[PDB]
Amino acid sequence: MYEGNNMRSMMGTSYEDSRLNKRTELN
Amino acid sequence: QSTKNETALLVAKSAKSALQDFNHDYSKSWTFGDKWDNSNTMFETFVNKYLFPKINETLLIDIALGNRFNWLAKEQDFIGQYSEEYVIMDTVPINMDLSKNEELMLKRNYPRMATKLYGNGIVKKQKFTLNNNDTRFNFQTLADATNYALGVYKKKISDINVLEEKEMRAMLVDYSLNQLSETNVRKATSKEDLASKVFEAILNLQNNSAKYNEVHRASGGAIGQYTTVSKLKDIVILTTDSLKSYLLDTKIANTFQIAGIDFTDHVISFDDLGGVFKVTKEFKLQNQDSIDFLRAYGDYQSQLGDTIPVGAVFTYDVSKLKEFTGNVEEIKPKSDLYAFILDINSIKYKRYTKGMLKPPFHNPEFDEVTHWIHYYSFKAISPFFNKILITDQ
Amino acid sequence: GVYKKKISDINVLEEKEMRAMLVDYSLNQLSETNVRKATSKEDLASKVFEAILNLQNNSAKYNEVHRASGGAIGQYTTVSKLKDIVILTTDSLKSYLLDTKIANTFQIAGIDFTDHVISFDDLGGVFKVTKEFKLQNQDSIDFLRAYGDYQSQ
Amino acid sequence: GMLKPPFHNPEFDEVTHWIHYYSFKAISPFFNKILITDQ
Amino acid sequence: QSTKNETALLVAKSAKSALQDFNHDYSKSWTFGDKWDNSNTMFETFVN
Amino acid sequence: QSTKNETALLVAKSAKSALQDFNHDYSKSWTFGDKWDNSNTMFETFVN
Amino acid sequence: ILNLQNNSAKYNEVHRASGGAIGQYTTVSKLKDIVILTTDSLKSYLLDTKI
Repeated sequence: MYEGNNMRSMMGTSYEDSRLNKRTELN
Repeated sequence: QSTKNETALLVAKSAKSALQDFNHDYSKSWTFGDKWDNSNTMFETFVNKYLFPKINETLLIDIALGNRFNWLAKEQDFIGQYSEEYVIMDTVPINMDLSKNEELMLKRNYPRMATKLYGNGIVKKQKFTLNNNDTRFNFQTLADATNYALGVYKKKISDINVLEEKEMRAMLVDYSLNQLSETNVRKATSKEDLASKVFEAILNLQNNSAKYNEVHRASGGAIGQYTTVSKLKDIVILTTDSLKSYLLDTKIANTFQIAGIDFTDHVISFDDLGGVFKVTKEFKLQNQDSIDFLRAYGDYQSQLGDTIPVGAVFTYDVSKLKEFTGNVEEIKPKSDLYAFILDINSIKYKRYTKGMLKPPFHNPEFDEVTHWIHYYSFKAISPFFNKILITDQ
Repeated sequence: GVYKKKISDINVLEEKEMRAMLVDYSLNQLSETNVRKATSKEDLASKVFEAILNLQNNSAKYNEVHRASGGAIGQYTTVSKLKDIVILTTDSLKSYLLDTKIANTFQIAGIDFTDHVISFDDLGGVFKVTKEFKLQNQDSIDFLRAYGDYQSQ
Repeated sequence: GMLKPPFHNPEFDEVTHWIHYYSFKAISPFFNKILITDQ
Repeated sequence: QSTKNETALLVAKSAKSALQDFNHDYSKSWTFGDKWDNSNTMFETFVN
Repeated sequence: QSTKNETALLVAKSAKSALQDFNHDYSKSWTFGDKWDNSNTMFETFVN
Repeated sequence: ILNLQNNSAKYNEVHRASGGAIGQYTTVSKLKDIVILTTDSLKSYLLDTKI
């Protein structure tokens, strides 16, 4: 809830989950 | 044999190779050039017998391997680790009578809630290293090099599908052999008898019956009943190919196929069930031949002295190595007249493919980048749906 | 979900109740003029497939109008379409009736014969009372409480 | 009207909903019936 | 002292925990779950 | 069996349960809090 | 026929490719690219079955 400087470097964005782009091939 | 050929001696001269310039910290710098003759050997044309042989095409054969159970895969947020599920137990409607204690209107009636608690899945990974200087020696165009770099990546996507399909068809056989109650297990005698039992056991679903689910091995479903129905759009037979070629070869499959369900696509079959192995005794790794055998299939992380816990799976053929014999059994059905009819909603299967391209580590010493592919997959099987196993055991 | 389960077990109750009615009727109340007797399973299959076709005919032979109130003398002729004929049998026998060439030629360019054959695992999970008894034991009360019957003491 | 309005019971704060329905099951003698048994 | 409660035995069986699925290079890949009880624990509700 | 586990003894302690606060007309009012450890049992993660 | 459409490394001759002696290679095949090559005396018997 509390942000401060929330969107910091790579891990603070890695929990703010990233890029469902590649999924598995059949469906 | 032995060849005293002027060109074959030039071919077999390994001190001139490109590999000599990359397995030594000091090497040859300038090329003098070579006399190449195509006379009285292979690569010989009728005109211009002194040119180097040239490639018409190079063809990356990339087969898109598919997971047949991919349409079952829900997607979660990969948060927490315990998934649970619950139903509401049956309370049959009762007749009313107008001559009662009439303060039973004050009395309570709670629902009854059979549950079951599931653990976590596992995170799986694989990597591939692509360099930038020595793999350029064998493509002759940039387009073929980019198609190579893309075909390696799509093969790393395809073997995830192979892994998950083989993993789930190992789950569905391990379940029916070991964990499933012997109330859902019907016993056949011959192949035509088993065919008639499969075709009557499909029709034993679509019925409001509390006989075919394993709700008695849920957490709170020991007393009372729980009634399940199943449509035909979510019934799946899991059997072998030698028996799918006999179930489909009957008139009942023709009358199912005509003006109705596609019975060819509800029968999920494999060659014979199980290429996946289990660990029964917690062993360790001692030999270098077994390490190289594991390196051949891409398992790079295991070294000597690593222990393997009881219940670990392998998904390829391992049981031929000296220290795996006896410690490792196979998920294979006994007496291969075998058919396991389930409701397809019983497979509790969900993944997390959000962010499965982690950003590359460059390694600019050798200029060989590496891409990793991480994914979380949860495979389970729920007790609140109709399951029937038809074996000869 | 508790409420929709209370809606769903009404459907389970009514379906099991009506398939008990249709078996109690044929075993006890139905006249032995409508009752054909088979010997084996292929013989019974041929009798079922000729008895479907014994309907759609203007015949006074197959109704129990003789046990109506005023239909003892005279005749009453009934026809039936195939859109309102239903076979009630078991699953072990539906897996044998559908597995014949006659089911294929019914299914091709015609009625859905899979959906006219209403079948169950084996007919009857419903029980009847023959002697008017009472309830004496607490284990039977708790067994009735497990299935939601709260009012009986 | 098979949702009769609930009784609250605010002593334990546990409401109760009842579901009443009337169902008539019969079977008419004026239609073609055939029973094929081994008895 | 010890405890003969079966769900306490379930908690004590740490072999099925997720920790064993990361210390080792191979593991199980499917879970059958378990019948979780709340009775005679510190985890009871009245109803469910 | 029998388990001499620090967490399983806390789990099997039924006098601390929520059911004790609803099957008695007088009951415990304020919670002190509990030490919960996931070590050498189930529910054990590699981190935290 | 049904032994194809399966992710299996058993049915290709990748072991007689140049570098495929060790390791495995998994192939699938759709039914839109499976072809049986046989005789007419045996096609008149394969087609004459309920399958």
